[PDB]
Amino acid sequence: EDNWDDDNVEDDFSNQLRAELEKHGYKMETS
Amino acid sequence: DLYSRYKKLQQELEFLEVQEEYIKDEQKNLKK
Amino acid sequence: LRQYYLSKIEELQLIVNDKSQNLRRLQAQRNE
Amino acid sequence: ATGMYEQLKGEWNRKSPNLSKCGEELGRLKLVLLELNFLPTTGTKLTKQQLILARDILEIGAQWSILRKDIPSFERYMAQLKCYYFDYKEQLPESAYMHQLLGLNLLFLLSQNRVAEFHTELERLPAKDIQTNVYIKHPVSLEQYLMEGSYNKVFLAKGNIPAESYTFFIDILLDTIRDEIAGCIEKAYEKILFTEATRILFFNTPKKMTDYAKKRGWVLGPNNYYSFASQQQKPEDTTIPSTELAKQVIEYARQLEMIV
Amino acid sequence: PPPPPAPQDVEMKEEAATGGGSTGEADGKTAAAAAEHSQRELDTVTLEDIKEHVKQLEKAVSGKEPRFVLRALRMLPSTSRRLNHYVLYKAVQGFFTSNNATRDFLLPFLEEPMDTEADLQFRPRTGKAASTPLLPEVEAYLQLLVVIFMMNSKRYKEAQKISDDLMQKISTQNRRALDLVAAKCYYYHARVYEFLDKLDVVRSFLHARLRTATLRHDADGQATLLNLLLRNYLHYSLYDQAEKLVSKSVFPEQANNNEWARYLYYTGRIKAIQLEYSEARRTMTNALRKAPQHTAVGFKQTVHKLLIVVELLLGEIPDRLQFRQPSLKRSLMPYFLLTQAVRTGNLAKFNQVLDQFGEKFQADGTYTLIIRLRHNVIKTGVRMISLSYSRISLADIAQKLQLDSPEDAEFIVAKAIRDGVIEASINHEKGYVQSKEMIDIYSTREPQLAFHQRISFCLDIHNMSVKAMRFP
Amino acid sequence: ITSAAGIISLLDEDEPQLKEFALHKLNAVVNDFWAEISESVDKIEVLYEDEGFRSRQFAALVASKVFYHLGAFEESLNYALGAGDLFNVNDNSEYVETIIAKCIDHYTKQCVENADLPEGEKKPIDQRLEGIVNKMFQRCLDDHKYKQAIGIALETRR
Repeated sequence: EDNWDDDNVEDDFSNQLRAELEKHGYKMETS
Repeated sequence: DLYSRYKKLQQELEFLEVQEEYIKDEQKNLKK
Repeated sequence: LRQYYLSKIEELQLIVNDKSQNLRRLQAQRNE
Repeated sequence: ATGMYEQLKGEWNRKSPNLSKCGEELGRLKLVLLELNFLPTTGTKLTKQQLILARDILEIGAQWSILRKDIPSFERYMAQLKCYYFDYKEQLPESAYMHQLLGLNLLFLLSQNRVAEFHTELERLPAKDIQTNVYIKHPVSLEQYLMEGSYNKVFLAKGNIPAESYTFFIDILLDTIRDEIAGCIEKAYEKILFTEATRILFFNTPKKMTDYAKKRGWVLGPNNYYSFASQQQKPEDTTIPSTELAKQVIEYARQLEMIV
Repeated sequence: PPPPPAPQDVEMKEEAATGGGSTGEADGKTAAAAAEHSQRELDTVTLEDIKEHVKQLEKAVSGKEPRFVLRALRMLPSTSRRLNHYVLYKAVQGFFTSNNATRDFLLPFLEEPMDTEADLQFRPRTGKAASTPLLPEVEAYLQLLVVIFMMNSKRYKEAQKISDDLMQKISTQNRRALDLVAAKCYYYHARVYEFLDKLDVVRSFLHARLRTATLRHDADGQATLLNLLLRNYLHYSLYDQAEKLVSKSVFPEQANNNEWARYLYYTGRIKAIQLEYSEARRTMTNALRKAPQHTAVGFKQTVHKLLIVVELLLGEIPDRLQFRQPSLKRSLMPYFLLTQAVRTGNLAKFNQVLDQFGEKFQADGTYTLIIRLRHNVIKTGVRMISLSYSRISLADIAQKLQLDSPEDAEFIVAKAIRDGVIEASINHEKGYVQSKEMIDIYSTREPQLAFHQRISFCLDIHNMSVKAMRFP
Repeated sequence: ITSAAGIISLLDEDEPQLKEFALHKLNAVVNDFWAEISESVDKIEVLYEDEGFRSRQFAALVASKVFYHLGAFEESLNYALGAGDLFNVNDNSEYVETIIAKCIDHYTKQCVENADLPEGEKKPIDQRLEGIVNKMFQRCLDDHKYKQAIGIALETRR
């Protein structure tokens, strides 16, 4: 299984990205 | 003797079919 | 010419051998 | 070198499309085909160099044939050129007059709506064609552009050909591209207007306006493109193979019931 | 002294029993087209390649050759005298000296089962005797100043097939083994003709033996001759692929489930090189799963390296290394590096990957991926969009595929429908590309068509199984 | 070995002197390929169709060359005496070896179908076929073994 079995995703950018969007312009001025 | 070799081979070929036809009748009726 | 008359009985002998091999299975089933 | 062996080229120096030399060109063809051999071409390297010379003058004959607007004779002659360019004993030196004319053969293969013969044809040069073949970059990259949306750039590159013109396959390429576009979209779209297919298929309003106004269905010209709609009805019954189904199911019982 | 004698026993007894039982089966029954000892030849695909390679210079195998090439066997007393001579021709190795038949005593030994008043009624013993000189010679893998000796022994084997064509061919069907012999010899022989130039004489006699069959007999020989033709036809694959597809050679049928796999592989590459990808993928997947008996046998490393190449040419994206093996994970590393780029849209990184490992891609025999692959660099993306959005607009696809011009962004759609990637239709009143759904797969007579083939094949398996049965 | 269609294009170039070129190189294109002419069968049929072709008989040979592998037997069955000529002239060859057995079995089955209906027309023996049958009957008589000829004449029931 090594460390992640198989598949997954290698975008290397999705790390609480919704929280970054909420931080992006203060959630787009809280839309 | 090659003519006798041909016709005896042709004889047994069409005669092996009557054995293979008669047995399939007998094996079918022996179930009943 | 003559070797045609050989090869024809070669094919007929192959058919005869195959059918004689096939018949013994049915003979065994009939015997059982 | 049996009897002919003429002086380089008979008539090539001044303007090429003349019918005077062709018959003796035909005679030269006779004087290459009954001499020693032409198909196996095993030994006698002087006859192989004579075959190279006949290949070059047959390339000029292909030039002459397309200059007199002759497709079947030209495709026969090129086919023989492709037959001659490979030998059973590959020893023949490469003449320099193929690196602007083999791409014309590739352009003809593209323009005869043949893509399978294109890709199975692309095995002659293993890795040569990338560095050299600068005029021949256009027929091989035209396949790359065809599988892209560079169609407007294709019509802009219709006149950017570097070395020599040989404009005939470029116009046949134009004809086949417009034919493939016109016959390729008639069932996914529904309607077209004056602006919805002029710059999309034809040009930016070209003289061929009337030519596309009389080509096929969906005629255009009075401020909108109307007439000759194309759709489907799709009728069905689907219970017609039921008798066929009966055959199938009886056969099943057939396999279940003959004694093994 | 411990290494000699046990090979001297097992590698005397396996082929003594094989020759005796093969002759006894081929003469006692006339129905020995597929004998038991046929599987023994299957063992010879795997035995002698790891059994012995050189003649075992510690007096073990060099004495096997002059005994097994001294065969007279006129009748039962001559065969019994051969059984008596077996003890001396056995002990001559372990006691005094095995004779040095050092890579040369194969040519005058053709007449050795003709010397000392020999009669040849069993042709397969001569076929196995002509198969034996490749055991210390072409199975030693030297290919150094020695080629002419295997070519001479192969001409002697061809003379044995002429003997099978002219001298007492009265329904022996020995070619059904000999063609298998003409498998194995003409494998490494092919390697010999791989070392030198084009095998034109081999082409001519391969065609001649290909049409020598069928009308004479047809069982697992014509398939082997077809494949041995087609591999080096595909070596200089210039225009002969049209010949191979118009070669009516779908005949093969039974091929012990191994030769049929590589035949499917070969015709899959032929059909893959000619832009027909959807038909190529199914036969590639069929050939991959046909004989996966052992892991990474070389064939798997190549069919797996062609498979998702043609699948990425189609557009579907699988990951490559999902069968991590001793020779799959590290052998498909630039393969995985290339298949990571198609999911993304970066062309510069893909070009850097191709330029970094173009030598290995040329080593794989896959020169012409790139000449089409850039088309799929847009095409896969739009199919993903056509999988994600049921009704996409005309302007959003410009920034969803970074295709710059909106007319350029809306032109790949005008090809992907026509060859067939997505059911969707476009209308020029809204500029909206929209697809439908299929529900009628179970509602119509779609499952019955597949079910009839499945039922027919499954029920016919029972008939073929019962047709070979009890032999009291 | 890739001439194929390119040489057949010159082989059917429309000129009578090129038809002389065709009959010159037509015996020179005798090869074991009956593929790559399978896409050009009608082309060689043109060389059989021309009554103004002087070497039509030799064209019969290449017209029998295209079908000797692509599974077909009935075309070479037809092209034995109606086209025929110099193919059946040849004495010993493996190329004609299956052809003569095919013609012998065709002749004996046609003789069976003719002799089984003695009254009226019985689809009689065609004028152009039997020419090879009596030829190799006399060849069998010339082979010094006068023991198989009675058997061959017994199988073909006449």
